Amino acid sequence: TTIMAVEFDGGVVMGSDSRVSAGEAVVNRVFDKLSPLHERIYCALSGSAADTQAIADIVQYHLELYTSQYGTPSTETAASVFKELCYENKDNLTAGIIVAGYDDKNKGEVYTIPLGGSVHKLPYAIAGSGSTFIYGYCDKNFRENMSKEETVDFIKHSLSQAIKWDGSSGGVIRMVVLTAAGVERLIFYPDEYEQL
Amino acid sequence: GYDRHITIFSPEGRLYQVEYAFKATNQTNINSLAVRGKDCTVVISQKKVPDKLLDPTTVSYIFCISRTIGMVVNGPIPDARNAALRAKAEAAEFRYKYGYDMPCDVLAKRMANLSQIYTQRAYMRPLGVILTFVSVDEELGPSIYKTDPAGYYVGYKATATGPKQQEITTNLENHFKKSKIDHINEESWEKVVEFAITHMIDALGTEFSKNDLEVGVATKDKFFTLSAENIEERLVAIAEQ
Amino acid sequence: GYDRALSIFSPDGHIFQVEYALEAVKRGTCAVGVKGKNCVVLGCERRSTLKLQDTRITPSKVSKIDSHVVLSFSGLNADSRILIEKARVEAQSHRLTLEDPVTVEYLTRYVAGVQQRYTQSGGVR
Amino acid sequence: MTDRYSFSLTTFSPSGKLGQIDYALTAVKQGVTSLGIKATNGVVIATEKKSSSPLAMSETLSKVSLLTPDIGAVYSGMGPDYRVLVDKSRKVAHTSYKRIYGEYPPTKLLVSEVAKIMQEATQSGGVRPFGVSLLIAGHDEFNGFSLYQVDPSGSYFPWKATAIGKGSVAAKTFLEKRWNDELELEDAIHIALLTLKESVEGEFNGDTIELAIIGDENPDLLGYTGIPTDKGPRFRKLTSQEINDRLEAL
Amino acid sequence: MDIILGIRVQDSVILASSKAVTRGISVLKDSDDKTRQLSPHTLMSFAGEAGDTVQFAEYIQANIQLYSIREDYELSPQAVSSFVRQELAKSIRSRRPYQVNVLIGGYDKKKNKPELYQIDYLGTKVELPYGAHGYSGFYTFSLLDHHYRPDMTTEEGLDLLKLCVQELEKRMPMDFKGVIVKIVDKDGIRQVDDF
Amino acid sequence: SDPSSINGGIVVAMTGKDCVAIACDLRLGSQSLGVSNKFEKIFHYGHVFLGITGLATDVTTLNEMFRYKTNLYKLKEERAIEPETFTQLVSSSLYERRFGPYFVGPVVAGINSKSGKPFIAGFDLIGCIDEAKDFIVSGTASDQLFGMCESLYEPNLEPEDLFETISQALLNAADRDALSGWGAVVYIIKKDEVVKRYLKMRQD
Amino acid sequence: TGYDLSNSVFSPDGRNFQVEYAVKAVENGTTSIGIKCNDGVVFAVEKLITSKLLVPQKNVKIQVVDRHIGCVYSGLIPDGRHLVNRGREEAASFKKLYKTPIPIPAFADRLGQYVQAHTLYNSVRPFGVSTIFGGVDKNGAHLYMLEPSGSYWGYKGAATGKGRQSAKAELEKLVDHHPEGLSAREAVKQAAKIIYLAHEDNKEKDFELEISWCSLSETNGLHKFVKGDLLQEAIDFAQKEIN
Amino acid sequence: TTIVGVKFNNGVVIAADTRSTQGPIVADKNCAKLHRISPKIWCAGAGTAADTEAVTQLIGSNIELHSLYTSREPRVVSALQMLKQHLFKYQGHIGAYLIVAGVDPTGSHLFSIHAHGSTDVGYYLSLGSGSLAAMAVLESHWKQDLTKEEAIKLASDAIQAGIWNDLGSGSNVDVCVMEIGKDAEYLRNYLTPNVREEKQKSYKFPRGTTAVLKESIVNICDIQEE
Amino acid sequence: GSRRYDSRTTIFSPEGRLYQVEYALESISHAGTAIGIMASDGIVLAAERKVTSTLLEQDTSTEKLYKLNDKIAVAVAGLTADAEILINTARIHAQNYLKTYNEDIPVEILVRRLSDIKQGYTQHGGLRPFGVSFIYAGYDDRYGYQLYTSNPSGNYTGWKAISVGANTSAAQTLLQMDYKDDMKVDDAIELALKTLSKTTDSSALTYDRLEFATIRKGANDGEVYQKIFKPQEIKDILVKTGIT
Ligand SMILES: [Cl-]
Ligand SMILES: [Cl-]
Ligand SMILES: [Cl-]
Ligand SMILES: [Mg+2]
Ligand SMILES: [Mg+2]
Ligand SMILES: [Mg+2]
Repeated sequence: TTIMAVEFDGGVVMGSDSRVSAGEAVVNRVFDKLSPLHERIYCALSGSAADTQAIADIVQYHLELYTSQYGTPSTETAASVFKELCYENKDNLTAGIIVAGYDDKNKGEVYTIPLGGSVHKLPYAIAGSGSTFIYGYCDKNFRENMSKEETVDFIKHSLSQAIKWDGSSGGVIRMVVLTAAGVERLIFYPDEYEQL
Repeated sequence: GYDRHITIFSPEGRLYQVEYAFKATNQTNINSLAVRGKDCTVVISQKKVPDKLLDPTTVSYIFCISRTIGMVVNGPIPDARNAALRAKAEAAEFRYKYGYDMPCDVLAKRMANLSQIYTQRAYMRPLGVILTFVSVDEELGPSIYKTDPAGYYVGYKATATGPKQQEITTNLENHFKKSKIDHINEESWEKVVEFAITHMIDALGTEFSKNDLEVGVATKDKFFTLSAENIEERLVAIAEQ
Repeated sequence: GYDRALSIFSPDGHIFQVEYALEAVKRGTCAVGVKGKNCVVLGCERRSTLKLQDTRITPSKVSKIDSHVVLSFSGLNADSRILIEKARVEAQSHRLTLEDPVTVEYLTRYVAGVQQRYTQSGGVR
Repeated sequence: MTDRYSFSLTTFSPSGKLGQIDYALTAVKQGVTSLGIKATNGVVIATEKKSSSPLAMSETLSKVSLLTPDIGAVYSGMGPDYRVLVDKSRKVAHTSYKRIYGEYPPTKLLVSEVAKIMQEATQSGGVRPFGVSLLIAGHDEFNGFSLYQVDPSGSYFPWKATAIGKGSVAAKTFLEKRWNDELELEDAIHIALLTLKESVEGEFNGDTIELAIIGDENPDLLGYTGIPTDKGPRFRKLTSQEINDRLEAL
Repeated sequence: MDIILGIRVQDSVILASSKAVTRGISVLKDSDDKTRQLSPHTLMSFAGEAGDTVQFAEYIQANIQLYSIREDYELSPQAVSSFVRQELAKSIRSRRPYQVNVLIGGYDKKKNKPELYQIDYLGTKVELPYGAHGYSGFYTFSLLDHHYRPDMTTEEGLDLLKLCVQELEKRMPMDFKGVIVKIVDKDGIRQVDDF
Repeated sequence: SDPSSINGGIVVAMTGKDCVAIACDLRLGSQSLGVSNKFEKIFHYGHVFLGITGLATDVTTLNEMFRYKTNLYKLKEERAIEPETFTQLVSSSLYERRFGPYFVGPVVAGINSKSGKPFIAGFDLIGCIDEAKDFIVSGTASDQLFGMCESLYEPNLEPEDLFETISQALLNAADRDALSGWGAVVYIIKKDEVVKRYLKMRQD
Repeated sequence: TGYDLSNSVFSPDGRNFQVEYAVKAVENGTTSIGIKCNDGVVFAVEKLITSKLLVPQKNVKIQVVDRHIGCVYSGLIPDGRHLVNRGREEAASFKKLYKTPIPIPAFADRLGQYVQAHTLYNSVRPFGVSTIFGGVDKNGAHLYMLEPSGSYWGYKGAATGKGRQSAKAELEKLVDHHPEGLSAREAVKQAAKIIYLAHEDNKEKDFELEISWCSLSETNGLHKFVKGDLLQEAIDFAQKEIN
Repeated sequence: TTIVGVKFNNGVVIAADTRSTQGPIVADKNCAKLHRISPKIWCAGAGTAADTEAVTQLIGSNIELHSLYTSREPRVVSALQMLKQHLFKYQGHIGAYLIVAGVDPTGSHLFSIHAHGSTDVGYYLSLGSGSLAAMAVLESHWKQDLTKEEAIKLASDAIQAGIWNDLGSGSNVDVCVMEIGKDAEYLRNYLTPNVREEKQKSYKFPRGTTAVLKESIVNICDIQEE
Repeated sequence: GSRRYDSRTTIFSPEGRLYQVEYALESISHAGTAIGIMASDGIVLAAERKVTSTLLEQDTSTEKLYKLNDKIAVAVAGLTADAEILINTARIHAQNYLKTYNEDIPVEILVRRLSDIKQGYTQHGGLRPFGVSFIYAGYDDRYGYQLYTSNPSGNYTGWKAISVGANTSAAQTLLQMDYKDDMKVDDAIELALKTLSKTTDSSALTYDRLEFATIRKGANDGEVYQKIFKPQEIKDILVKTGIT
């Protein structure tokens, strides 16, 4: 799996591949790995499909019940709920989660929660099997305060390379753009990103 | 005479604790009204801030249960908030377990079942509140479902609750006897709120300022409450015709 | 669970529920015990208000707790069965652990202990 | 907190009366009239939809409820007590039968289970009895068509025809004169509508009357085709139009 | 494990049980009675895991003695065997199962018939004319199959049992230090003190 | 070690014209040792017949359990349980022990008293139902029985012809299994008469 | 009658007399007030000096919850402490799960639901305290008052105890004369005056003034006790106004 | 086992093979793998046969109760959520792999679910030992805007691939078509391309061939009167 | 607290009587009369249904006579709902005993257990007792044909002939007058019906107001048969004995 979130001027952009593998067999080649928990808070899931989907459902429920009582939760609050589940159940879980959200006060924020159940707030995060091949590329190419177009190109080029080298990654590149304007969904097909 | 203290049958086959819980319902001296449009459900409630030391923004008997469902309460605020918190927990749990938003009438039934238990189990007292649940349901459309301390609930074309409910009920009855339809034949929710306020003024025989009313509006995929300025714009439109 | 204190002291220092339990015994059919030099005899009254009774199957007033010990009673017949059952279990429990049948005193002390426990336990008469 | 009412709230009085059960039966007596009539080829259960307000949508309040595809229930007394009993009756049909035997319970055994729940509320700690009498009509392969009454005590009796609540005494006398062992379902519906008219004051039409039947299998209401043995539910709720059609031949 | 044999003849059941108790390296005892009287006309021999054998036997004995007092009535051998089977069948799916095998030799006073029941630690019950547990059957069943007749006298039963023990003493590697023999008939339970 | 093949033994059930047949060997053993030649594996609760192979202690336990349950069923229902219903009870009963199961291969046979329709069914140890029209097989020689039944069986056999087919299917299957044989019983079941026949077979 | 002997029992009025009796215990207690200022809240309380043997400034009545919420109450002091102990557990669990410190309206309901829970059963007694509390969150300043019934509202000013009528009148003047708002430092001075004016209902024994405050500019949105020079300045201002 | 689900214009079609196997031995030559959760929500199961059957009856039971409680026709997303939360709780110890398909007031839906509690969404899905054979056919012939008659053919073609090429699959093809605003039509043995040929010989024995020791009448009747 | 509303169901009166047991017995005295008569060759159970209706479905109705197993039946007097709770418990006990010992439960062991359950509700729990009295008609191979009764106190006694419910005083005097030890089932059937006919509060005894049952060794050879009489069979025996 190849997934990544990037902080930019307008807000934050999340990207992912669309491949679900069982050994060598691609079970689903057009899976949507970008799941919303709130209107402008999304999560990218890596590790056990069962474990990650189960936790995502619980966090979504917690943020819904939070919203009914206390109003819109912070991206920090959403990341905290994930960490609580992942940390307390670290012996029975295999989940690596990137949380990307947009407040109007905090603007764009990215949090990563690795296997251990620790939390790291970063300008950008990479995770999944494909991420290991683009640590060099992403570190050299990432800038702070990029435009929407620049950030889309950065993620497209990054996940392109990670798909090229990782057998566990492939299919379409789905992206979600979180801004003040709202939520925009983008898809990029092999014929587009392969020739980059 | 301990058959009057706990929820056991009197020789007449009556539950006095349930009947006295109904009387607690009118302790606030507030009247609420709910009507249905074509695309919307509107609920209006009297707002009384008797103390000048109170923060008037915090004084509310209308609750946002879920994104789709709104709830107005007739009764004391402690029992109102008790019912509000439970309704919010039940709506959230429903979505998690069954993977779709809890319908207005299903929540009404669930809260009514909870109320029924308090009329049968001795250790739990009834809540002295009448809960009016409003939404635009994705299957049934505009929906009004009301619950009471007896554990009774039913769907309504329109409804009124409070000390002067009969005056408001008869007023609404007479209008639907003329129109011969189950709703307010109006496109915009603004004009359905203007109808609701107009018919409460006619029924109670009292004029309202922007701070004397509290309005909740249910549309497709959200319930919201109007600000004082949103109500003022409504009151101006009523006066200008 | 039902925890109500039914057996309680009164201002004069009496436990009425224990004293009213003795009034039930007073009502029960007469039982007598006489020990000779080399035997004990247990005599029991059968009220003749009940004829058309089947004496083969009707619960007998004297019960064997073990092969060497017997128990007779006066008072509530239903209550006596619970004391007899507990006594019979304890008799077999004693044989199992001590590798010796109960003494008459030990079996009495056990039954008397059960009766006492039901005079300062919550939710029991 | 904790439910510290662990003792019976229903107890025998010196005269041998269980006060709370008697008072529960008094609540049933005040309740709106409901009746049941058994025919050779079906059963009919009926009641009045006593609308609390004209603004209220009385269609959303179901006094006649499906328990299983072949069993229906109506009541007289406290509506809320009935609604929770219907929820318990539907669940116990699954948990204590269908999940074991892979088929819906026969009428008498579901009635037995509902009766047990109502008996326990008469003896269990810190509860009052249910303030309802139920009329349960059903069909099963080996017993055929049956009609049962269940009282607050938990006692149940099988009936050819009966009525409960407000005008039960008068309604039962009316049913005794009309009932025979050769009635067809349509004849029983006709007698049901005649009997119910006596105990109704105001409007008498399909919108104010709630009537359901246990009759022939309805393959149109099954929702799927392909399995011959599955032929659909025997319970069917008559529409507002279907009632009004039979009120012209009244 | 230890040898426990049983043979049901015309008018009695005979149970033979080894006297040896071995704890690894040394034979600690050579006079151990591997049996308990459950009721006046019912005897149970046992063999299995150390401690569990006696603990189970005495537990059963206590329960049958309790029933005898409560009802003032001796349970039929069949009824006693069914109770024992259920207790072993319950035991196998427990946190720590009893590894105990039993023979139940009883004389039914109602039917006037001897009865022998063989139950293993799993709760596998069978009514047999002659039975054994462990390796005892492997050496003895060929002799019993050949010589056994249902109308045998107690004396003939004891003679066939002597031939079985002789074959065990010849071909078994372990010294089981002879057997205690007990007869169950209409008159109750007695021990053959010379064997 | 394998619980399902300690004691050994087989059951087979077949459908004929207005009749069913169920048959079983009589062997109970401790692996190589033959213990009993009278261990019947077919029980009946009214007109419904149940054959059980596998671990003998579970065979006895389940028989006692289904006698218990069908006796309570009759008292409450006021009628004898039917084969179709009893099948669902066996399935339910086995699956509630999903993670601690009875090591058995049950086989239901019987005629519905109302429809008169012949019925057979088989189960795995956790209660998955196999409702075959033709035949059901179970035990340590199930492969052998499948082989015999697949070739010997033809539909709509008369009761006395079905007896010969099921008898030859059991006998020859048992004679190719070390842990089966030592006698055999065959039940021929019609709507209101059941005949039970003990077969003469080799005792090795 | 007998409706007032058991908690959670509705009278034929539809009243819970046991709750109304709990209010009597509150009305019997010392005066406590709250003032909502421009960027925070001020809390003040009357402490009756029963004896000279009382160590001055030691028997602290105002309690902190988390680091941003102040709580003061009138009535049975132990009941107030029990409620604040629960409040601290609620605030701890909220921050544990959601990371952010509990918002004031969110915290208000946590106390509200708990107090309301002690009016549902006859196995518990209602709280014999009215609690004035509040502080600064992400949405600015909030002041709340919570009665034994579980009823609470947001306030511009709040008062409870024996001298509540006197206090309320003084609070109402400040609301009218300052529509644009009151500064944190002004609110501390006004709080001192109102407690001194409200002491006329408890004039038998002399008292000790205790003030606390949360202000975005003055305390960085944390709850702090008014000590030393700032407390003496407020006492001086208060003493000047009564003379 | 070969199971497929295919989305079309106005609904969804589910298909499965008819073979049940005890390892290499075929237990039932005409098994039914198409189970009903609710009237218009059908699913097909691979893995542990007892588990798939049991897990559908439990959720199917709770769905029926939920439908009666809410006065609403049951939804696929409800069955989905209830199945995955049940299976996840048991951490894959319930070996149920299901393709869930159906129509409800929301529209037509097609999901898959694995034993550990993960779920998949698609226009075409396959499951079981013959899933690769079936998915090859689906990936070759699937297009957008399939008609009901094209979807049945594609689903049937995908099962056949499994039947012929996978040893774990065989015999006939079962199909269920769930179209919006219609009753779900269950087509048991839709295709039967594996009928056993006539044997060369009859193995009906002469009567009295088997040796008998004892005959006796079995009493299946109750205790009689008089 | 909750103590205020506690009736205290398990306390002695100053005279040493259990209030609730005595009041439950008062309840049972208004229930339809049930009679059991034990003969040398079987047992009879006869019971009167309480003021019925013409619209009651009698052939599918059961309020008095219940089957516990193939050898033991009970006649009920009191709250029918309470009885069914105890009957279902007794049925399970009979099956527990059969599973354990692989023998049918002796009659007295079943009667003692149900009686021990009733006793429990009088000594602990704070619940109301079961307003039920049972007549147990049963057979086993130890004591043969046995009649017992149990009442809400949990006290049980054995009988040759006994009545429970309404007019037991009148009924017991009539049975005590006409009963003999060498009596047969056919004679006992007549006595049972003649007694109900004289003690009934109804104008006349008819088939629709009766439940009837016999336990006979009138089963082909060495076994026992229970017979719950059908409406038409009760009508026939009423004509045979010359009551209608
Ligand atoms: Cl809200
Ligand atoms: Cl509910
Ligand atoms: Cl698989
Ligand atoms: Mg209550
Ligand atoms: Mg062989
Ligand atoms: Mg051999």
